[PDB]
Amino acid sequence: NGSHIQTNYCDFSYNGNREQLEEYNKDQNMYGDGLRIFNSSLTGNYMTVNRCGEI
Amino acid sequence: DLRSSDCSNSQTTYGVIATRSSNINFDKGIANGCGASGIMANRGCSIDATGATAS
Amino acid sequence: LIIKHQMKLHLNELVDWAWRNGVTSEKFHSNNGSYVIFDHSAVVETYIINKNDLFNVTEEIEITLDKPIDYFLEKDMYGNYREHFGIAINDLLFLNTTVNIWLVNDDNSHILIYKDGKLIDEYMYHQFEYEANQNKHIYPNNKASGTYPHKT
Amino acid sequence: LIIKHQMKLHLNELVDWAWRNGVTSEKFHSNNGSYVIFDHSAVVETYIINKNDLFNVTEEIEITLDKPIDYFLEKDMYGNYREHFGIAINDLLFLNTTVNIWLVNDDNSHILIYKDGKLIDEYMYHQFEYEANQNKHIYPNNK
Amino acid sequence: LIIKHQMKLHLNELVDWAWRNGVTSEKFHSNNGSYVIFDHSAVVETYIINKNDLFNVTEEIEITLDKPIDYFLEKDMYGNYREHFGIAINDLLFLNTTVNIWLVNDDNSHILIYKDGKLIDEYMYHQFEYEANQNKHIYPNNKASGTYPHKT
Repeated sequence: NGSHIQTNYCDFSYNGNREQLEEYNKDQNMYGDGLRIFNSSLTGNYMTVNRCGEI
Repeated sequence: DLRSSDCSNSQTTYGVIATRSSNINFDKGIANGCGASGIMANRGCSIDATGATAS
Repeated sequence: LIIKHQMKLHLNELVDWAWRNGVTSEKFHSNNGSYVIFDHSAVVETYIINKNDLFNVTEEIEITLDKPIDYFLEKDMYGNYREHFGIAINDLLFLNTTVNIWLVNDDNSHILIYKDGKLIDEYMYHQFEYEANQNKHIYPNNKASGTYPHKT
Repeated sequence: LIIKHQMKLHLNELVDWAWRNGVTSEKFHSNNGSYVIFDHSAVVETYIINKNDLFNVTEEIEITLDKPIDYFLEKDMYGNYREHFGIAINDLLFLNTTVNIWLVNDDNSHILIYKDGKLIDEYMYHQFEYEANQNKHIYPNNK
Repeated sequence: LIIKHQMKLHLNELVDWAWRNGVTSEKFHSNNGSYVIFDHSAVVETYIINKNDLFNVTEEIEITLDKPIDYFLEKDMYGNYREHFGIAINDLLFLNTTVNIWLVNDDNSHILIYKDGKLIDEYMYHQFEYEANQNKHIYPNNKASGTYPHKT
């Protein structure tokens, strides 16, 4: 809804199902995703988004 | 982005038109019965209409 | 376990499907640009609809132990094969003996849904649905069955 | 006729399958990130392959009436189902009443190969349509 | 009654045997000098292992009334011969009638283990194991299936 999020040098890691789903299998239930932005302006560099369950 | 829209039955002129170097994603849209050509892309623009229907 | 199923139906099949799976108000477009409008689950306005016109509809078939399945095949632990029509999996008298249960898809293609005492998850079901009828060649036949109705 | 089946095999089963169906040089991966490497049909490297690790392998089987089948299932016209092992499709004594033949894929999956007197690739699976030519009729317009 | 059994296994058979009979950490050498290292019951490091490489492993098979036996042959007192797979000797319904029980060794060679109502002691079992298949000729076949891997 048009929020503005300023998050530089931040960490958004493991936010989801990544600890459970299989590797090298494209057809499985991927759930949970870090840093979701809808209709919003975000200005954040040098972030670190590792091992999210989805996007 | 008109992923599954229904833009049809236009009384006159093209049902869906993109012009002057724009983009549209008419992934599965429907354009039937328009007064002119249902889908039109003019002046260096792109349209994706893979599942579309013009009739 | 809900499975999307997209299909193309003639006018009679579309009307039947719409009335069985109640649709309050919706317009269905066809292959050739003809449309039928349902309002208050009653057909109201139909454009010029020729025979062999195809309407695209997606229906959800959900496979669960408690709800009925139209056509499935069951293998006992002894080695007997039986077929059951329109009954739920739990409706079998002795589900204890049953080892495997395959859904039947009117193409004589079996898809495993029940093995090792538990239902098959959605993704393995998608794999088996792709896998069951790989080399299925469909007859190619095209007839326009229409022309711009108005005098232009 | 080529039938492709995807299967999940542990390390011992994977090694047996790979050496049985010769693989020269390629790397197999597993669920937990463990991998094994065959190079010139030799197991050069393995990386922390615990038990209950499933390697996904695709397998191609050539299906032909003359070639024998490991395990298939036949259904007659009346409804009787039977299973056969190590017998070619042409070898069946009663092919007159055999309507369908599936291939049991060791995963309890079923793949159709024979339908109504022909292999599944030869069968054409006619659709349905009412018979009629083009309308080619001029209709009044409501506008 | 514990019997040592030394055998030569390929890589797949060795891995299967190791995982069934849990090995925490151990290195297995082969016929041709290749080795496989198990650490924490997980394969870690394997040298260049060719097909038909043979690993030597000794497994203990213990023959007791209470534990299951994979394949044995039982003779009733009436004169009937029956075969049982993967059940213990005591698991027979009427062990009273049973007179003799012979283990089966996948070579179609029977070794007496149960006679006169009691198990056969270890030394008589060794005698019968030697005695059961005396004139067993094994096909002689040798293929090196290897060469010094490095360029030297």
